[PDB]
Amino acid sequence: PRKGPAPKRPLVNDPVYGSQLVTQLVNKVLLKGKKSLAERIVYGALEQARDKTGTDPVITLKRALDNVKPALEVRSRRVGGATYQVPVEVRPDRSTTLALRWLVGYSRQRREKTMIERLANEILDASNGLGASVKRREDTHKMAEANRAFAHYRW
Amino acid sequence: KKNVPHGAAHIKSTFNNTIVTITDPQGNVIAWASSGHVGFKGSRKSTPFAAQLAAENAARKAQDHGVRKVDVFVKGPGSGRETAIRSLQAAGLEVGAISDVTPQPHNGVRPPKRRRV
RNA sequence: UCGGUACGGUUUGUGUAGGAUAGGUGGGAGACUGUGAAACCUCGACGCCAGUUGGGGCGGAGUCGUUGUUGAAAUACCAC
RNA sequence: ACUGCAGGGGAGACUGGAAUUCCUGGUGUAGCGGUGGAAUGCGCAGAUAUCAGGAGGAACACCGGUGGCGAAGGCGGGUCUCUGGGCAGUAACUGACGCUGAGGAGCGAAAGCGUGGGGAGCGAACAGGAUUAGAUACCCUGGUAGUCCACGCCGUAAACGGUGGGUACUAGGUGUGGGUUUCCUUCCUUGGGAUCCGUGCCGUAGCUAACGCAUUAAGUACCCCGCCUGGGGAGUACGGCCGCAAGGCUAAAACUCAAAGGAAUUGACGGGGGCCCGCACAAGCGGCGGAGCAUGUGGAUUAAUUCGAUGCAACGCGAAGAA
RNA sequence: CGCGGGGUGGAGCAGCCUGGUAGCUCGUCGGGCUCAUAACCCGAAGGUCGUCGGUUCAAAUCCGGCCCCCGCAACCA
RNA sequence: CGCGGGGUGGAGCAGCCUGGUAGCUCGUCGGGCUCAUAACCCGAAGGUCGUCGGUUCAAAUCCGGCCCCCGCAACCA
RNA sequence: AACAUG
Ligand SMILES: [Mg+2]
Ligand SMILES: [Mg+2]
Ligand SMILES: [Mg+2]
Ligand SMILES: [Mg+2]
Ligand SMILES: [Mg+2]
Ligand SMILES: [Mg+2]
Ligand SMILES: [Mg+2]
Ligand SMILES: [Mg+2]
Ligand SMILES: [Mg+2]
Ligand SMILES: [Mg+2]
Ligand SMILES: [Mg+2]
Ligand SMILES: [Mg+2]
Ligand SMILES: [Mg+2]
Ligand SMILES: [Mg+2]
Ligand SMILES: [Mg+2]
Ligand SMILES: [Mg+2]
Ligand SMILES: [Mg+2]
Ligand SMILES: [Mg+2]
Ligand SMILES: [Mg+2]
Ligand SMILES: [Mg+2]
Ligand SMILES: [Mg+2]
Ligand SMILES: [Mg+2]
Ligand SMILES: [Mg+2]
Ligand SMILES: [Mg+2]
Ligand SMILES: [Mg+2]
Ligand SMILES: [Mg+2]
Ligand SMILES: [Mg+2]
Ligand SMILES: [Mg+2]
Ligand SMILES: [Mg+2]
Ligand SMILES: [Mg+2]
Ligand SMILES: [Mg+2]
Ligand SMILES: [Mg+2]
Ligand SMILES: [Mg+2]
Repeated sequence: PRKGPAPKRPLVNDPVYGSQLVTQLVNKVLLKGKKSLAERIVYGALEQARDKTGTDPVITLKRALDNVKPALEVRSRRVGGATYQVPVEVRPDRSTTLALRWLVGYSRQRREKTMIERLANEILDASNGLGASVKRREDTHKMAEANRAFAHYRW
Repeated sequence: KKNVPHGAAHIKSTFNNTIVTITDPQGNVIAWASSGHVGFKGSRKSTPFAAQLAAENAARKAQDHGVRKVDVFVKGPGSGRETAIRSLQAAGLEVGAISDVTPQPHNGVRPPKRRRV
């Protein structure tokens, strides 16, 4: 806005898994106001995550996010008759947002049948550094680390 | 296959490019790796990041000839001029005295016409 | 001053597996210390992980492959 | 006339250092150059870079300014030689010897012309590259005349302070350039005062259509000269004069228009400036444009397809109900 | 006929002498940014390394036979 | 009249001695963008390959006939 | 870069 920053909304702790990271995942899965539907998908995929490791699922979730959080994004800027990308530093609570969007997004177009086994397989493949969500992490990094020459115009 | 302990590091820095040559105190070139030598083409050569990659590439190639300390003679109206001096330090050299040797005519030759850009 | 040629000495050699024994072939357990052993020093030689090292400086008697790989297996050591 | 004083005033000769380019040699390896972004181009046959030597040309960093000098154009590296003007003081001398000046004459930036030199860099023309609908341009890479010198021709410029010369008067304030002279003159302070000649800023009376000018007048006055008489046609034609030429000077009319102008005013606008806001962009989430149907509209058709709406701000609008 | 090299991803070319990986460049596809994939950026497809055999544990590399081009020097009555 | 080129979408050009696919550019049409038009952008459509008549299973391509267009020749008394 | 017109 013209008049400075807006207050951001607090997320209440998730009752089944006592963490605000789970309730920040259910709002990315949420479509059309189906929040009790969106929580059955997230809870159901996290129960399937411990059925393939035995480990606690939110520890697997935080290992899955740490492999897909970007550190450098590649925002665009025009100067004269040419454009380029400036590598800028991702503030941390944007990197939480931008990584939860990649896990939900790249697993909606994944090859399984239901959304529970699509979301759970993307979490397990990201907590090992294998999935397509991990692939966009280094594609975001290789794009931004190919443009260090333009890191001197940071607004 | 040489050994020269103290040398001189000449830095030319224009609005288009930067050339970082390292010589002996008699003016014999030891290594010279510039900004287009490291992979850069067009207007990316004049950026300060392209300057500090050239200053590393000439420094660590001069240390293969046993150079441990350089004197710095900079010239030219470029912004890759102080990112090069702070890249010879952070490559294993001791930079010594810094001099500006930019040529200054005493109302000498006629410059080209001004650009109606 | 830069080679070519005939011949001698010196030296070179690192997929993976794995002695670090790291070119082919031969057979080779005795060649191995006043020809003064090993440790220890480091004027150096090279570079791909540990130098295989022509450093010749220091020693006061092994610098053994049957085990446990490079087809695999020696490659200490000797002819080529 | 004498006595001083300041000065890029001018002409001639000699001469200095920096930088650019080229040449020769060394070191050196693969790029350099250029732009908004590139490409043409240069280079890999040893470029650019770098160090030493050499050749040549042109312009003179700092001083340097708002400052100085010159009738104007103009004038700044150094030294020497020849030379022009100005200011102040003394009041020694001459005794109105003054001012202006039609015609005329001389000087007169830059471009250009002739002959002869010289040519580093720059750079019309030209050539390639780019940009674009095109690009005979702007931007890039090259590049001839010319820019320099000697001697002549040209005689034009927004040659401007858009303000002809001479003279006398008419409040001051305030910087700065050159002198002269006064009280504690050293009160070191090179300070204040007076006065003469410049060159700036402000400002009174007065003037002006207004903007503005204002002791350096565009004020108040006198002398002489140049010029104007609506806008175009036109500073053109024809005639003459000058010129090697380009062209310069002198200079009309037919015809056509009822305006063309100057200053200021309010607005609107700007690919002007400052500040500021808005789902304007960004950051997000879900769409439309493709399918089938519904509804309105354009066009077409029909005997009639009733009329109205037509960029945002008409089009599931008037129509909250056409068998 | 002798000699003297060469065939490798859609095009180009290293690796070959000296045996253990098939790579680089351009073209293409896809994505990104953008007025313009002009450029710039990332990922991938595209290969019995001319074909047969042969030698070695193992051959793009080395041997031989074959097709297929390019040179040179002849031969050309 | 000789010789040798040519006729392909609305325009200008490819494709043909290499018989089995008809191509590029501008233009026309439909949609964007704009207050509107140019420029720009997306999507399409359009050709008996001059006529005829052979050859062939098959002809723009091969071979003859005509009808047009273009160029070079037409000299010695 | 960029951009004509009424
Ligand atoms: Mg003088
Ligand atoms: Mg010099
Ligand atoms: Mg020269
Ligand atoms: Mg040079
Ligand atoms: Mg002088
Ligand atoms: Mg008398
Ligand atoms: Mg007179
Ligand atoms: Mg007169
Ligand atoms: Mg004259
Ligand atoms: Mg002149
Ligand atoms: Mg001349
Ligand atoms: Mg001449
Ligand atoms: Mg041109
Ligand atoms: Mg030019
Ligand atoms: Mg001429
Ligand atoms: Mg003269
Ligand atoms: Mg003037
Ligand atoms: Mg006048
Ligand atoms: Mg007067
Ligand atoms: Mg005065
Ligand atoms: Mg005033
Ligand atoms: Mg007046
Ligand atoms: Mg008139
Ligand atoms: Mg005239
Ligand atoms: Mg006349
Ligand atoms: Mg006006
Ligand atoms: Mg405005
Ligand atoms: Mg709002
Ligand atoms: Mg947005
Ligand atoms: Mg639809
Ligand atoms: Mg109607
Ligand atoms: Mg409505
Ligand atoms: Mg259309």
